[PDB]
Amino acid sequence: HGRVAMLAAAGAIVQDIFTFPGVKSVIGDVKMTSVHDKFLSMEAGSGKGDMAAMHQLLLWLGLLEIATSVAIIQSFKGETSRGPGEFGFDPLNFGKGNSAGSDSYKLKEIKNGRLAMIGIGGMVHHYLLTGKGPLQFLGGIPNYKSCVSHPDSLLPWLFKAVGPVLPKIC
Amino acid sequence: LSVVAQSKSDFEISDGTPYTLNVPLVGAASFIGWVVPTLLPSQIALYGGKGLSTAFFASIGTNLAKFPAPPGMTDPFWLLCFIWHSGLFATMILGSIGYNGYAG
Amino acid sequence: VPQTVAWSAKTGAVMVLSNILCIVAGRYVIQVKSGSFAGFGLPELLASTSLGHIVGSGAILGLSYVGVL
Amino acid sequence: ETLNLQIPSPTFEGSTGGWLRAAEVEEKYAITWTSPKEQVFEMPTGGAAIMRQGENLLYLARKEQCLALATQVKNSFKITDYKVYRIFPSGEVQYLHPKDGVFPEKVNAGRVGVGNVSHSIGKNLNPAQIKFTSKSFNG
Amino acid sequence: NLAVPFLKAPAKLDSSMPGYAGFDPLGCSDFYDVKWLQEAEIKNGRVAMLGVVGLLVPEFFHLPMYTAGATPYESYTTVPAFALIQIFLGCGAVEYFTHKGKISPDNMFDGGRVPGEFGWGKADMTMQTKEIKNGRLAMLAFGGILHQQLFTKMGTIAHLTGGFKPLTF
Amino acid sequence: AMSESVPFLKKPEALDSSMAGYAGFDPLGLSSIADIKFLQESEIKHCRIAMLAAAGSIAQDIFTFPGVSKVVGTAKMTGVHDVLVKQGAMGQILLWTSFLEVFGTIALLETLDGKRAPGDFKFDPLGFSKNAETAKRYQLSEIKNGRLAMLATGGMVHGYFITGKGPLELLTNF
Amino acid sequence: SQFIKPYNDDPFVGNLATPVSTSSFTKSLLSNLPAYRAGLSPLLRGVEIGLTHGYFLVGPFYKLGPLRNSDVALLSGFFSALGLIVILVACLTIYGVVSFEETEAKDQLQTAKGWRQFTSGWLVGSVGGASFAYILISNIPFLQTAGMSML
Ligand code: CLA
Ligand code: CLA
Ligand SMILES: CC1=C(C#C/C(C)=C/C=C/C(C)=C/C=C/C=C(C)/C=C/C=C(\C)C#CC2=C(C)C[C@@H](O)CC2(C)C)C(C)(C)C[C@H](O)C1
Ligand SMILES: CC1=C(C#C/C(C)=C/C=C/C(C)=C/C=C/C=C(C)/C=C/C=C(\C)C#CC2=C(C)C[C@@H](O)CC2(C)C)C(C)(C)C[C@H](O)C1
Ligand SMILES: CC1=C(C#C/C(C)=C/C=C/C(C)=C/C=C/C=C(C)/C=C/C=C(C)/C=C/C2=C(C)CCCC2(C)C)C(C)(C)C[C@H](O)C1
Ligand SMILES: CC1=C(C#C/C(C)=C/C=C/C(C)=C/C=C\C=C(C)\C=C\C=C(C)\C=C\C2=C(C)CCCC2(C)C)C(C)(C)C[C@H](O)C1
Ligand SMILES: CC1=CCCC(C)(C)[C@H]1/C=C/C(C)=C/C=C/C(C)=C/C=C/C=C(C)/C=C/C=C(C)/C=C/C1=C(C)CCCC1(C)C
Ligand SMILES: CC1=CCCC(C)(C)[C@H]1/C=C/C(C)=C/C=C/C(C)=C/C=C/C=C(C)/C=C/C=C(C)/C=C/C1=C(C)CCCC1(C)C
Repeated sequence: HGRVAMLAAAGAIVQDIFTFPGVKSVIGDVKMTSVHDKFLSMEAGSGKGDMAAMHQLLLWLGLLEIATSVAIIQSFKGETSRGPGEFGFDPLNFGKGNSAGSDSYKLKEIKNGRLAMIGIGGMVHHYLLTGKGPLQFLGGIPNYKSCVSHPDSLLPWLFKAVGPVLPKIC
Repeated sequence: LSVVAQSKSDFEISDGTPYTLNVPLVGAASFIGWVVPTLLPSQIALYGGKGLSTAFFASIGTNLAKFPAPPGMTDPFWLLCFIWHSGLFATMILGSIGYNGYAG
Repeated sequence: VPQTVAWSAKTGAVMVLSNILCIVAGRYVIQVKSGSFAGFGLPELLASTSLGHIVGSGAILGLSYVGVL
Repeated sequence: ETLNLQIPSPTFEGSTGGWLRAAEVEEKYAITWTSPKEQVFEMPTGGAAIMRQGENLLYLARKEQCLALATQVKNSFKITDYKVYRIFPSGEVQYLHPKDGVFPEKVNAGRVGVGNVSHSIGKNLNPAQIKFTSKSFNG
Repeated sequence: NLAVPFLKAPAKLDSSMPGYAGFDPLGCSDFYDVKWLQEAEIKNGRVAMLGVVGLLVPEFFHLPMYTAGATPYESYTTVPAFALIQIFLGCGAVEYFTHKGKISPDNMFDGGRVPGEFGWGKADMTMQTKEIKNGRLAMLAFGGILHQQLFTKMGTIAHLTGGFKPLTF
Repeated sequence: AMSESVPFLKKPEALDSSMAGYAGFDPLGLSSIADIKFLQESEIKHCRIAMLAAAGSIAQDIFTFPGVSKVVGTAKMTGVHDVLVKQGAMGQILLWTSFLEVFGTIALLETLDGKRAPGDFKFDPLGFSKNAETAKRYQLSEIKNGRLAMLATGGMVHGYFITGKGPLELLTNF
Repeated sequence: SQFIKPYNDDPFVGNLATPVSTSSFTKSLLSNLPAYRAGLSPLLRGVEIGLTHGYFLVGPFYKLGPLRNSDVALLSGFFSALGLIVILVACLTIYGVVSFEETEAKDQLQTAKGWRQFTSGWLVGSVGGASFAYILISNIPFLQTAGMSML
């Protein structure tokens, strides 16, 4: 949960800072979860189109996750001596001979991962109402004064109790 | 392929009796043995000038082109496939009997 | 209708062939009874020639059906 | 006297008619007998078995099954050498039949009569007479 | 053995036999008597060797009584079938004389006679091998020529010298 | 012990170091489902067919045999197969490959018996493997090239299914 | 060769050793099912069985229930499946009360403590599997139809 969140946090920030050549033309000006929705609209099965970004990410991540799943099963039943998260990925030496890493480093990974989980959750939720994205929301410390329009999420029922029960300032 | 024509895993058709299912040899030989006579062509509308095996293979190809849509009730796919499978099952059964039992 | 032919020496040829074929087969496969001069009797000869007229009739009719004649 | 657990069982290919979990948790019955031949008999629970020459031993779930087989061996193979036991899951083996070495249809000394009523059956007491009373209807 | 090297040696054949190449992939030699198999190979080869020339000769010279039939193979239809029956009966009668009452595998070789030998001559292994190998080639060639004449409907020599069209049916 | 390919995963027991092309890569443990010798022969047979196919696609783009163009004018890869099925060119190949596979079945039986090594038909006419030290390199190189060729063949045919031009034409004009 | 034999060498037990009953393939399936798999606590056995059963339960209620043609069909399908699961958990609970006397051991299903653990796992798993099926059907239009979205 931490590792994904860490990537997610940076990714949102980086997406605001700059985008790779040509992406802006196809997607348009959609910013965070909205880009996931837009890409899905233009991909087969999910929608009609000539794109496969979300599906390709899922296929390669899925192949990695099936292998890790076998590892999780083996560790759970005690067959393997591997500690949690120790997949051996230390290409640039940092642990000085062990990919597992020192206790100091693993503490840094765990605490940054927890912090990232909270931060990315905040960023997603802030995009849900302001529609500003991480950097723009940071610039606008007084917010709800100005709201950048955002297309509705694929799960839109959850954003229905804003107006009736909550104040609905936005 | 629970067990092939070899002493790999300790397979037991039942509680204490090991028995070599010859799934490669029986499946391959039954497939070929049934297919070569089945090639025999016939100028019948079901076959269309091909044999049963060739027409069955052609029917898979024509219905696979319309991949989501299933073959219709009057489509020749259902007759061709049922006869081909029935013959294949019969030659697999007879092949398993002959090879496993007579061993030669 | 499947096409049959009036009797000719070709029909006779098929019949003769089938009868002889079954006489030799009967010398081989009849389990209860000089390759043809041991134990060959009237019921064996009459059985192999009865199967000869069955195999021969089927062969004549089929070869007429497909065009071999 | 005690059941020799090592006696070889008659050859049998198995059946679904044999004993179930109640035999291994409540009680089982065993029968032994001597055969002069290696001959086929019918199992009370199913098909046919072959009794071995010498001593045979079976396990059945009911006492009636052991005695139905006993009746059969005596009637057809004239084997009167059969002993019927009850076996509890505690390991206790209880000899059953013939209870004192002599068949019940033959009289034996030292047998005490149980259940014998001194009058004829028409001399029993009416139900009303023994109502709200513990007294038995057999006089 | 030596012919199909990724398979075992048959171990029912040896170089003593005239045409040994170690070629028995299906293991037929184990299933049936080698003496019968050798007899069958030489006999089938002899008939096929006669057959190949039998296909070639009518195209040039044919007997006056019989009709050409438009193909050496097709001629069987044109000729009287009583002729064909006389050939069938004659071959069987010759077989009964040559094999003296032996029409079955047990009866054959009872006398100790070698399969190829019918008493015409005794030969060297070099000579015997030559006979078997020509016969083997002839059997395959007979199948090729018969189908060529059947599909083309034209003679072998005419097709070789002329169009040489691919056999099509 | 751990798999060399996937460090986190335990080493697949059915696989052994001696086997050519072994990297410890069997995450799903499919070697337990079926005999390893059967799978080893299956992998090499797929490898050899794939290698031929990939080379064929490159060669077919580079040049065509004399008179082939008249029968097939514009078809490039999978397209030539349909017209040549009616021409009987594919039919003839099928017949002869099937004929070889009949003896292949007997070879497969010998492998399962354990006398025969998987994938060995003793076809080394030029004596390349005579040294026995060049043999180990050759066995490995065959397995590796065939694995790449399977990926290559699928990659090329799928490129043709999108841009119908063949692998070399796709490289020149995308 | 003979494929049918007495059960566990005993000719007089009420069972036979048939290929369906005692083949290597059958032994592998039975031994690896959560009910019989070694190294599993009774609670984990309950969780795995519960996830499987709760997941398939949602589908028949949703597609064939009284509110199937309504736009609230999936919500009705989840609630009816959950209602069935609540009844089934009560069936498990009452069975545990009568069948097993109280003892210290808790590592086996056929113990009072173990059966209680199985019920706890089955309840959580059934709710979790029914919930997972609900999320998947709610979001993916292929599952809402029988695959009929493609035609
Ligand atoms: C459908 C195909 C077919 C048929 C008809 C036969 C028939 C036969 N096989 Mg063969 N066999 C087959 C496929 C077949 N086999 C294959 C695929 C293999 C390889 C794996 C073998 C390998 C094999 C060996 C190794 C041996 C045989 C033997 C035999 C004979 C007796 C044993 C037997 O199987 O009893 C079958 C009995 C009969 C077929 C006759 C009974 C008549 C009834 C009507 C049976 C009909 C069944 C069914 C409806 C027919 C379907 C035909 C078609 C529509 C599929 C018998 C002639 C043995 C033998 O005698 O050696 C020569 C022997 O040693 N077979
Ligand atoms: C009356 C005729 C007759 C008789 C009794 C024999 C007897 C014999 N022949 Mg000879 N043969 C004959 C005619 C005959 N032949 C003719 C006309 C030919 C064609 C030139 C041959 C070609 C021939 C060859 C090539 C071989 C024999 C062999 C044999 C021996 C074993 C097989 C057998 O018993 O014959 C059974 C056969 C017949 C009685 C007549 C066969 C005539 C041909 C083959 C027509 C076949 C029709 C068709 C293919 C059958 C289809 C069956 C089924 C589909 C219905 C035996 C000594 C074999 C051997 O080992 O010899 C020692 C052997 O290799 N024969
Ligand atoms: C492991 C390994 C490798 C590697 C690697 C990699 C790729 C490592 C990547 C690490 C990363 C990307 C870590 C990022 C963590 C993010 C955090 C802690 C921030 C959370 C956000 C917060 C608190 C916030 C907020 C906010 C709120 C909600 C409102 C928003 O409007 C705005 C705001 C931002 C103000 C390598 C290859 C180097 C080799 C090596 O041998 C081993
Ligand atoms: C027994 C013995 C002696 C003797 C004797 C006798 C009777 C000897 C007779 C021997 C004979 C008749 C031999 C015939 C061989 C034919 C062969 C090898 C095939 C050739 C054709 C090929 C390869 C081809 C082809 C073709 C194909 C398929 C397709 C076509 O489109 C093209 C083409 C034409 C090229 C005597 C009695 C003298 C004495 C001695 O004491 C014992
Ligand atoms: C891609 C996609 C989607 C998406 C998406 C995503 C990524 C959604 C993100 C969801 C997340 C990560 C929400 C975070 C919730 C964290 C909360 C409520 C507070 C936690 C910490 C607490 C309570 C601290 C407690 C405490 C503190 C103060 C310290 C003391 C102790 C302690 C008790 C620990 C959608 C849904 C938009 C759909 C759309 O189609 C596209
Ligand atoms: C495991 C692993 C990885 C990986 C990976 C992956 C996902 C590899 C994927 C490989 C795949 C999916 C290959 C697919 C197909 C091969 C084909 C279709 C050959 C087809 C022949 C055809 C279609 C002819 C068809 C036809 C003919 C001509 C006749 C007419 C009809 C027609 C149907 C057109 C990495 C990348 C992480 C690396 C890592 O180190 C290990
Ligand atoms: C009309 C007529 C008249 C009277 C009635 C009748 C008798 C019924 C009828 C006769 C009809 C007749 C006479 C019919 C005769 C028909 C004949 C002789 C057919 C020949 C077939 C030979 C083939 C298919 C060769 C196959 C070679 C292969 C598979 C490969 C071999 C290979 C191997 C083994 C090893 C090396 C590699 C190679 C070399 C490639
Ligand atoms: C196929 C086939 C072919 C051959 C013959 C055959 C074998 C008979 C036949 C098989 C047929 C059969 C019978 C196939 C049967 C297949 C079945 C019933 C599969 C059940 C799968 C259950 C799943 C994925 C549950 C997932 C729950 C999750 C992820 C938890 C989620 C939750 C938790 C608690 C965590 C928090 C979030 C939430 C969401 C709340």
